[PDB]
Amino acid sequence: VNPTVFFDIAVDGEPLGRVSFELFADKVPKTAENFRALSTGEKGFGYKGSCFHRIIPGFMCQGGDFTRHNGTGGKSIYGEKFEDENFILKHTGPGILSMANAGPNTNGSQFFICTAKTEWLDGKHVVFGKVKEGMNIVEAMERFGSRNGKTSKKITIADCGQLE
Amino acid sequence: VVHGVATVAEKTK
Repeated sequence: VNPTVFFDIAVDGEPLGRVSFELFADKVPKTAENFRALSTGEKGFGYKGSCFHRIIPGFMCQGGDFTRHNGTGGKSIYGEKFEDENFILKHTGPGILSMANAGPNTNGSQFFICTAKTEWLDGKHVVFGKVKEGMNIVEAMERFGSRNGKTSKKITIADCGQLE
Repeated sequence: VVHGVATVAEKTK
């Protein structure tokens, strides 16, 4: 069964709400597994406490740098950036979860949650999940972004994990 | 060995 993970979002430390994701392990198991493991913290590092460093309303919310906490870091569970597993799934609309990268085969930990259809990213970024519940939290988050991407309040993953 | 910063680009206009 495709795994479910959650983020508990906070805004300058004030809880906003829980966002739940389906991870498409049936299509991109290696990419799903990375994100699942980073969400549970089981390897002794991961997303908890990290922030969404770049939010552009009408485009996406980007996060996942738990190593430098400045948008320049992140790391996979595989000891090295990992391969683009496939581009079977497309950026079809709001709620898609996709990997940020530095060009082909450079997947780490950074990701984005789309707030619109982003079809120009098809074939460049690996789509691996989708918001299941709490898209309205992502819409609320999105309001703290700006056209240039800097956030006006600190948007954090206060807790995260895998759901039964 | 130095690797690149993960990013995602806005649509080209």
